[PDB]
Amino acid sequence: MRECISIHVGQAGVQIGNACWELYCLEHGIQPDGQMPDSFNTFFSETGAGKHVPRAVFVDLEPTVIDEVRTGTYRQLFHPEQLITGKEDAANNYARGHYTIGKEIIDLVLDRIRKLADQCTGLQGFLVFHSFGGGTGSGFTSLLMERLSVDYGKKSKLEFSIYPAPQVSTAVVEPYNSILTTHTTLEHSDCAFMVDNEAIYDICRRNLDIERPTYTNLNRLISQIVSSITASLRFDGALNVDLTEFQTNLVPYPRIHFPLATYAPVISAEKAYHEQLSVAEITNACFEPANQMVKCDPRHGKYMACCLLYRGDVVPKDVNAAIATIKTKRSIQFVDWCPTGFKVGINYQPPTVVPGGDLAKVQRAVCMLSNTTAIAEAWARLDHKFDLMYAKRAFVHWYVGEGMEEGEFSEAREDMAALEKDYEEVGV
Amino acid sequence: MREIVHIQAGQCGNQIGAKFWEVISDEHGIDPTGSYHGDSDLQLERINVYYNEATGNKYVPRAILVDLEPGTMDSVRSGPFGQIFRPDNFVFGQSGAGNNWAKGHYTEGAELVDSVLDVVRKESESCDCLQGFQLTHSLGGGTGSGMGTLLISKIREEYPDRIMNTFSVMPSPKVSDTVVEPYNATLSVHQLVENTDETYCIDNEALYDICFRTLKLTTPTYGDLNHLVSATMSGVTTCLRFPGQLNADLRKLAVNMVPFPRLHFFMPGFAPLTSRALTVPELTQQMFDSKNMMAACDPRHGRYLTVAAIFRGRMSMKEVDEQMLNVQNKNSSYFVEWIPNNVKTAVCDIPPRGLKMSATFIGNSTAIQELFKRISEQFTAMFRRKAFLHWYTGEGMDEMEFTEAESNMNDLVSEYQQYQDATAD
Amino acid sequence: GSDLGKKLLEAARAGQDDEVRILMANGADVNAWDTSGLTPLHLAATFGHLEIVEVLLKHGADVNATDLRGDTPLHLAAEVGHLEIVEVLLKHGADVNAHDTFGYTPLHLAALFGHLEIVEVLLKNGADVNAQDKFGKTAFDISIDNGNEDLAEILQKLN
Amino acid sequence: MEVIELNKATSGQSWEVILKPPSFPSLEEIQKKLEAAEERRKAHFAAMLERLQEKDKHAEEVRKN
Ligand SMILES: Nc1nc2c(ncn2[C@@H]2O[C@H](COP(=O)(O)OP(=O)(O)OP(=O)(O)O)[C@@H](O)[C@H]2O)c(=O)[nH]1
Ligand SMILES: Nc1nc2c(ncn2[C@@H]2O[C@H](COP(=O)(O)OP(=O)(O)O)[C@@H](O)[C@H]2O)c(=O)[nH]1
Ligand SMILES: [Mg+2]
Repeated sequence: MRECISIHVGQAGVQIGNACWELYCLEHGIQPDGQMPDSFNTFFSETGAGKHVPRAVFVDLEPTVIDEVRTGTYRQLFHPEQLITGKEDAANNYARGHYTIGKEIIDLVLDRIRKLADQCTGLQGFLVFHSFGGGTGSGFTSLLMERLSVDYGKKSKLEFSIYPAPQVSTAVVEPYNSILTTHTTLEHSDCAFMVDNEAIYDICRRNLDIERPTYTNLNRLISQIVSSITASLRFDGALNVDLTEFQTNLVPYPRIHFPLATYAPVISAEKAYHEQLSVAEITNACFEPANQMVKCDPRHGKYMACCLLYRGDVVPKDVNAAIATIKTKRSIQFVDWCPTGFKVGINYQPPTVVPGGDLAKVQRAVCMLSNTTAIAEAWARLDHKFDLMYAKRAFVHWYVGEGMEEGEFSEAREDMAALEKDYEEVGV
Repeated sequence: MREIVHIQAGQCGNQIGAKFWEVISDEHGIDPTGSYHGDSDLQLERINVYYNEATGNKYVPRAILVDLEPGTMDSVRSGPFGQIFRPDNFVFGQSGAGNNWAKGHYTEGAELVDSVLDVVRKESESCDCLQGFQLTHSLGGGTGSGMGTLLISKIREEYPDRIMNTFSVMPSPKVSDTVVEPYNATLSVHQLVENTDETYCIDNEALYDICFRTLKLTTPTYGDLNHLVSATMSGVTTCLRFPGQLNADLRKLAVNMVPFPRLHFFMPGFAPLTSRALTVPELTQQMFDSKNMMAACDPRHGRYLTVAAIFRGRMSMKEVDEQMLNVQNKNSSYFVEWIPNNVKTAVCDIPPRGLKMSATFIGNSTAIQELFKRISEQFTAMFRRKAFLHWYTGEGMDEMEFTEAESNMNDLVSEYQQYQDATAD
Repeated sequence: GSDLGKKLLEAARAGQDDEVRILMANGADVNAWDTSGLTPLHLAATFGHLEIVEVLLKHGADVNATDLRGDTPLHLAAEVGHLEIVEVLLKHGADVNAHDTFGYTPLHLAALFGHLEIVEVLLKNGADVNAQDKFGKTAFDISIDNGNEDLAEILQKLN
Repeated sequence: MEVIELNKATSGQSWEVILKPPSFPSLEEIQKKLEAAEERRKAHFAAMLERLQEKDKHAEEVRKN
């Protein structure tokens, strides 16, 4: 059975969730009504009528985003109980999300999660989708993560976190919300996959030739990467078969649980018939910084763990030959206490794309998951922005007025300073 | 449902308020009978923000009309959209405030204030999820000034969890009814600093300057000045009224635009400056120009703490992004370095009436201290000679109230200077 | 008095001595009222423009002209602390005991403002010390409530 | 070059390539924290209300007659 429950919090979490479940349906042959003309039972429950229902919860503090799901293409895919909404949002304020507005819906959200957990006979844990920037994405997620650690003590919790970018962002206070949620979620998360909106924006512009990527364009690319990471949990492979394995394979130091994901190839659907990329070409592209989900320089960092997840027409001996070349021509430095080896997974189904979408259907794809000290650069970027504003106490009054102590800002920043030091200590 | 309760107080408040309703009703396709007749569903998507749904497909402004002078009732009711307003939402006195803040705040205004609050309560309680309040008034008179600020403080104690937003008309000798205007405005600013979340500073000095210097209008009427006010009011409320990912409610706007609780006085701007098609780089340059500001302050003399820019119409969104980033890169010294990415842009497909493209500017600038310095200097010239002080003390006011208002406005000026000189250490 | 009336009021407020003279000769109305009923006399009396007060009075200005609050130019010069103007208005027949809409006499206003020398000249010219404003306060009461010891001694001699 | 952990599944295959070896109920506290925040927010709003109730006493100090 080994079930996994997906939780989508706030606008970013919900919209990425929409793209993920659309792609999961196409991969598993499930129609938008849940009918299908099983390894995927880990993510989809089955009714008496033969209807395949996602083991998913969608939460937002205001109703406009979830109302679009309730009336859209997939209105019959999810049950109404799985789609929870409040009346007033968190207004880009972590304090409203966590304290004043979040406290009003937390018990109802946990009751709905419990209803899905009761349908499980071997619940592995949770996959949590949310932004760092939103008041709900930041504040409500940290409150829910705190409550899930108490109510499901032995269960694994993994995150897919939307890291803010000025090219794609809604708030000047987003660096505050990002540090606040990281501090309060750190001890409650086993593994977190950060998705830098600037990296996704760059890939859509550079590889898909989309000058102005919409949330649809960005989310279809994000869902393609998320699917590459969760495929192992949905198809019964040999690498990352359970939520616990993600921690075992990628996280040797508990606080340093932020692996860098690198995806290839990203090809435009609207481009002339090209010779398909070989295993060697897509593997080489895994060490190209332009293909990363988080902007950072891994040549400045050291590797703790490295997993390569192939999908499609991929011969194991061709992977071995590709990896041999990578250990020669490129300088991949591992920490002196880590085995230096690359863990390999192969899913033989052809990669799936949304029909009529921007992404071209490819013969072979790869997602590399690497735990590198280079990702500390993304923490430094957020911390610097936090520092600039906090030194003047700019915007802090909004948080203090919404059930938060000013001291929580200092406690959060001190934890981030300790995290930056943890990375620096491993990096030598 | 994100409802806003609109309040209009005094002669200025009701005139600019009526013009706001005529302009936004045209944009939303609402005729004076409350019937919808537009061609787009985007017009009705967020109609509930400013309008109540009435019997048989009709829409009624969520507006409360207040004045101590009874003749204001008649003028609004006779206007083109006069009939659109709910008759029980007209709260009018009979004696007037005689351009005296004390009469509006403590005498005539204090007698009418409960009647207004009953109407505010009725509108607020019917809201599915109240965002907050929007008030239109001048600071130079007696009703809008005195009674408006009394109304604000009473609403603040009854609804402390709701946003208080004002469109406050600053007096100028260029457009002046009396010499007691600096007293009325200083006494009001003191109240605004403490009791509003965000204030749009509509400066009559800037309105006069735009009319004469930009359109060469030699004898501007209040109608000529109000054309700029209504264009600005429509622009700054665009993201509240039309489907839009950015600046959805008043709280989210206040959170990102106000770094310090007292520094909530915005310098509005508008482009193109018309009368009763520009390119994206032309709109962008005009929007950041001193000549297009609705507050008589030079942006070049201060630094922007935060900026919001709303572009309206069919235009290249790529061009908007490039142009907005270009202003920040080329003119880095006019934006504080210690609030990263403090310039936010939103684009709305629907342009205002008689325009294909427009841009609305909302600046939280330290340069606004020039407007407060101007009023303070006029207040001090008058107060040192105690000229007309008996008008206020005769209503029960003490001279200490004047001294306190003066100190708090000067404290506000020094606070802006503190952040203008602050370094990103 | 149309454009001349507004121009005369502007020049008396600004203290444009020569511009007031130019406008009189051109026929500007001496008692041309403003929005609050203030004549150029009231404006010169508030702002302390002694020469303008004298030119206006020689050109037949109404020394006892009341604005809409009922204040004559004597009430205003007494409030604003212009001793020399209070002396000139008095010599030109100003009403020492004129009452505004609040019951204030010029003595009420000089006592509240704490203008010791003005109180002395008002009393010399016959200001009634027993006059009560609509709050039921005499000028002696005003000084004692303000805490003005020097002024309460100056007014006790008659009251 | 060394190939360990050769795990063969239904729709997949997995292994390692080692180039070189290493050289060498808390629920009550949640309620107490949310309680504190709520009691602090109320204390903040009650202080704003006392300051406005203070001004109301000053305005009643005018309409005496
Ligand atoms: N990739 C991606 N990022 C998104 C999306 N929507 C918003 N974001 C990002 O997420 C942040 C905004 O947070 P949200 O999740 O939208 O806010 P929220 O959690 O709903 O809270 P409220 O906005 O107050 O309702 C910014 O960094 C945005 O750039 C989306 O659909 N895709
Ligand atoms: N922009 C603008 N300013 C006005 C208008 N009417 C009055 N004012 C200004 O507002 C002040 C007078 O206040 P007002 O609201 O008319 O009187 P009240 O009813 O006693 O508050 C002066 O500074 C005028 O210049 C108007 O229609 N437009
Ligand atoms: Mg939202």
